[PDB]
Formats: sequence, structure tokens, C-alpha cells
Amino acid sequence: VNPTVFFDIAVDGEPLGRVSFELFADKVPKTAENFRALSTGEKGFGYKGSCFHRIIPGFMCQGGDFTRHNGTGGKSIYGEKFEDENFILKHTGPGILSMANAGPNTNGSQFFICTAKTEWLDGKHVVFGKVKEGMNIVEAMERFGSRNGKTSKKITIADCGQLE
Repeated sequence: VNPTVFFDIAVDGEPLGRVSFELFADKVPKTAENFRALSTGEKGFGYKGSCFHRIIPGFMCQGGDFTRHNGTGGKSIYGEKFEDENFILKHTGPGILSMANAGPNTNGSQFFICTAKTEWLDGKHVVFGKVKEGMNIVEAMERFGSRNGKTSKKITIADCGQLE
């Protein structure tokens, strides 16, 4: 029942591989739907062609800023921002998909993929999915990050959509 979406990742334009995510629509429907629709582009905007602008090895990969490409932009399908839906799910380890934000009730389009357990984010960032296939591809991406988050090569979502 829960939707599955995929990202095809490229590194300086060269294909790297595919990561797929289960979105927990059963627990966080509003947040899952935002990510799903941004992945298919059905609203006329979304993730295709956007980059991962901040990658910190041993912590997370952050992306979703499709308007400014640097962590200062993005928007949701509901408007500039939407509320924190709930905090039922926790940051339990690598592979968790969670919303980036700039304070309470400021979700847009930015998200991160955790590559470690990040329990200090529990109750602050809405967890809404997990990597299903291709965690090895996330691990490969991680190697292009750095301590300050700057990437050594351009990491992009070359294609994305819904599988199921």
C-alpha cells in the first residue's frame, strides 16, 4: 500500500545507481504525499535534476532544494511551508528519510537520508520513509561528501518517479 519512489543518482553527470524509498503514507500521509508528488513532478515542479548540496559522511545526505540548489530554497506542494505532521517515527539508524526544516512547522521540500543513527533529531524532524533498495548507492554518495558538507563532485537526481 505504501508508495515506493526511486531516485537515479548521477555524479558529475555519470550514472551511479538507483535508490528506492518506501514512504510511510500509513503513518504520515501528508508528508509522504509531498515527497511522492515532488518525485513524480505531477504538480509541475519537483526533484528531477536537483542536487544533494550537503553530504556529511557518518551523518547524512541532504537534498531537495530544487529552487536555489544550496539549502536556502525549495517549496512543498502545499505552499512555501507546512506543519510538522507528527513525530511517531524515530531516527533509528542508517536509511531513515526525514524532513529538513528551519524551526517548528517549516517543512518545504528539503530532506535528508541518514547514514547513522541520529536520535537527537527525534521530535524535531518528521521521519517519513526509509531506503528500501540501494543503500549501497547512498553509501557510495557519502564518499563524495566532507566534514563541512561540501561535495567534491556534483551529485544529482538525474531521474525520479514512482515504482509502486
